[PDB]
Amino acid sequence: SLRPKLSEEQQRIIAILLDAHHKTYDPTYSDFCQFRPPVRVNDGGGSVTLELSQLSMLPHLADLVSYSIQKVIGFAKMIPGFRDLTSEDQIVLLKSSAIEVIMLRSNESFTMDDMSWTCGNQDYKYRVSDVTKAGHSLELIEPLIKFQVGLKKLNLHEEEHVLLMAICIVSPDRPGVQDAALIEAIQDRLSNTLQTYIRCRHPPPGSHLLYAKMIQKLADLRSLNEEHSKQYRCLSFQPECSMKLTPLVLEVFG
Ligand SMILES: C=C1/C(=C\C=C2/CCC[C@]3(C)[C@@H]([C@H](C)c4ccc(C(C)(C)O)o4)CC[C@@H]23)C[C@@H](O)C[C@@H]1O
Repeated sequence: SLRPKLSEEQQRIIAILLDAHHKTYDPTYSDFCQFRPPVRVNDGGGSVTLELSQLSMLPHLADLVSYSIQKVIGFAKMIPGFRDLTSEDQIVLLKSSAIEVIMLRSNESFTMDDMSWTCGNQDYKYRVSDVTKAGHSLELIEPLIKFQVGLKKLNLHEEEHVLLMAICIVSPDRPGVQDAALIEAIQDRLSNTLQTYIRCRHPPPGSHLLYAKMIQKLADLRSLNEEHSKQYRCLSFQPECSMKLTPLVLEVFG
């Protein structure tokens, strides 16, 4: 069972992606006080009527997601080969993957301590009850939490985490892509880097079938993407919803 060494180029790709992530993911969440403030209405009963009437957490979470899409755009532009694509394909890939990369990158704030995304004091701790206060339902939230725990338990090296985000973005099977072959060539270069990295740098037993497990998470993300889109559609029917979102969020999901 051969373990070819990482090529000079593969090492450079990993370094570039690590740098890109470090430049676009602030692990202190220090910008979050700039978003519209979180508001949490009394909704212990999980009333859909109340949740939609108030959408109390939506301005804050929409601002968080919008900010994150901006960061993902920056990250993607640093992926080796991404700028070889036409502008048209670049935008198709970004719009189609945005929610998935947000779900992946959020794993860094997710904690199994209490099953929350913890981004600071209580104000910026996001629980399932906060997501329902933004107008989403359990059909999305429950599998989202299951996804976060499963990803956590893979214990990815940061190298593997950034590669997975890059592979997710540069996917040739997204609707509307023009040069699928070029996209696939870029993705293959990243996939080969990841497979090679795992085999020579990830110790047992966590390395066992790890590449296959990571590829399965990409398939899981497709499912969550589809469910999020259905739910965003519903959310959009609420009068005055657009003011609680942002122009970038409206474009990406509308
Ligand atoms: C973003 C990041 C973070 C959390 C992501 C969360 C927690 C709150 C609920 C969110 C935002 C989920 C929620 C279902 C969601 C995603 C997009 C939307 C809207 C409200 C736009 O429909 O709602 C998806 C990702 C979830 C915090 C930090 O890790 C940065 C990361 O980019």
